[PDB]
Amino acid sequence: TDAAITAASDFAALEKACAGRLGVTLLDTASGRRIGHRQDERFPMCSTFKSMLAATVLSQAERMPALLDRRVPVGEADLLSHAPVTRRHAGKDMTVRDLCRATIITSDNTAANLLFGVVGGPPAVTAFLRASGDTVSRSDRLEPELNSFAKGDPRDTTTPAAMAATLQRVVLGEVLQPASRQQLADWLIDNETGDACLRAGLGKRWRVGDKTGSNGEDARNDIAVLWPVAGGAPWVLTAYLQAGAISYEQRASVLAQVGRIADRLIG
Repeated sequence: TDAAITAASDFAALEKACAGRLGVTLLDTASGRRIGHRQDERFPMCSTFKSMLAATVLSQAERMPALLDRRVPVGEADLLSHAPVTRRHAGKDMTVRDLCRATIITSDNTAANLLFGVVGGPPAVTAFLRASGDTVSRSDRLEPELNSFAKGDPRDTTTPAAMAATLQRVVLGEVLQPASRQQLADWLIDNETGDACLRAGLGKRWRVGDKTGSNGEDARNDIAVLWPVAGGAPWVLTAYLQAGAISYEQRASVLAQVGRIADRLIG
């Protein structure tokens, strides 16, 4: 299986190599052209939604000058599996801004739920998405239930194409004010969880910002913005995978191969 993944020269070969269901959009932000693979099919966002939870906070803060500096309590009882930053702060509090950073760069689950409380929950994140021009991605539940996926149940799903368009509008476009979008881009550029995923297949010519996602069933995702270090137009790359027949580690290998194929498609 490892060899098949490595030998896959296109997205369909890669999906076949893992017997999975792969969704990809590679978007050229200069022309708007994109090269997809099941890009209009729904997949669970899992933690990839955290990029947009943080964007919702940033957007709200543009009209609320004290919001990012507000402190929210972290209690030992709210600690979830995978709460690496907030766990050190149990019994005290953290700023909203620091909860945003934690949830993006470590995928901290407790941080995400606290930010949902601050912003107005799944409806608020959905409203931000709709207002930005995304009528497809939708936030419905909190951690950990939002990671659940069933075909025909659109809760907490996106499509590779909708998410790619949204990353462009929000991380590179005018949905947020420049300082807000730059802060969000910086968090994505500082991500710590994606080193075995898209980043592992992308060459040094790219400065990469990304956000991973996964669930305990078969999903593993990674969405990224690629800025050319030498200057020029950025690209957006979304990758969603369901692949229950391979291991969690092999799922990352699939995402890395998505990166390798994409890097070849760009040049």
